[PDB]
Amino acid sequence: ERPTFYRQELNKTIWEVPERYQNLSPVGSGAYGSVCAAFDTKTGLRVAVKKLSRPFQSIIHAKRTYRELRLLKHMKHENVIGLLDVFTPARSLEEFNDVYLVTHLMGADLNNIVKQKLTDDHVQFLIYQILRGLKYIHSADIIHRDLKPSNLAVNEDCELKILDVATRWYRAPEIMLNWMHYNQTVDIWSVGCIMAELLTGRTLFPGTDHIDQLKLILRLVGTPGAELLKKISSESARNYIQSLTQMPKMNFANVFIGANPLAVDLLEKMLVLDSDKRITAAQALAHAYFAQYHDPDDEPVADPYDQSFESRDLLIDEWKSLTYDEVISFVPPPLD
Ligand SMILES: Nc1ccc2c(NCCc3ccccc3)nc(-c3ccccc3)nc2c1
Ligand SMILES: Nc1ccc2c(NCCc3ccccc3)nc(-c3ccccc3)nc2c1
Repeated sequence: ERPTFYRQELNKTIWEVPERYQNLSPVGSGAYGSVCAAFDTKTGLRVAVKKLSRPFQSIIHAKRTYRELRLLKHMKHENVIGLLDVFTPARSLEEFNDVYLVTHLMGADLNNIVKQKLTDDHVQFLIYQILRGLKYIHSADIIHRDLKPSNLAVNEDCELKILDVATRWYRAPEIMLNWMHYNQTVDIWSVGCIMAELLTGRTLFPGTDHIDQLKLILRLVGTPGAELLKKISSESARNYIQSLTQMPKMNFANVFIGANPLAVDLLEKMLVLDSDKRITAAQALAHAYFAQYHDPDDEPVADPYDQSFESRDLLIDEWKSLTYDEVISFVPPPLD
């Protein structure tokens, strides 16, 4: 049962979509693709339809498209963005050019509430959901790597989704230092930064560049111990650190003053410089700060995610075809 498509131009771009999606309203664009709000006549839900910009321009782009399609197809959890549909107007591989992704429409992102400073209880729920999302994603051996308020969608219900304001502000220091072997807890660092911003109303580490980013972080967290330097493989990294003016750790209680002690303690456990000691998503969920939300029965892990393709050097048409297969094999999620 192949659907019937109709065309239309919105802001310099042709959209060919299945009749099922109606009233396409442009709501944004970037170099990755553009998005319209739509009414899905099949489910009666408001959706976002994304049209990938230039999906198969180069090997880099084609391998990006396939990766985006693969991640979205895998995500099946209430606190992570998922895929209601994916389609193409093409009737065969040979004419396959365009990729459209469909997803629930979301009310606003986390800035559209940040810019205002939330009550403690809202902070609990918001950060709860992010961690609950993170546990899932991390369980699948996937790292977000770019968590920040603009990548978090929030309803008027305060229901939060992790989606696919400078990035650098929320980057774990070991990414700033260019470490190749960072773990999942780079996301926990970002959660820490986002959490601190919801409590105080202010960006914790609003650095002008990477050097400055490091200066501000170290001002709160202190210069590394014996034990941390003991574990840096990189000679220049190691000497930069020693090079710098030894900052002592701040007492977080003296920084986020007025904030909930249980909040200050989770921040302590999230914003540790040494990512080996940093609290994990699973562990953070069981922290008492989320006493009123935590439920180990209702914090599911994910199916394993096959990442073997990342190591594959293939041709554009090959990525193109693999993508084509992922388009075809999509099974829509079971309805409301
Ligand atoms: N970091 C972001 C920021 C904004 C985005 C955006 N914006 C449209 C409004 C919307 C916001 C939140 C949820 C749905 C819609 N749409 C999409 C998207 C759409 C369809 C398929 C895959 C991805 N991703 C976004 C990722
Ligand atoms: N077990 C670990 C644990 C943490 C690590 C870490 N994280 C802190 C980075 C940092 C510390 C102090 C000030 C700014 C940033 N960085 C590095 C590292 C960095 C660069 C090149 C090679 C390796 N290795 C780590 C090995």
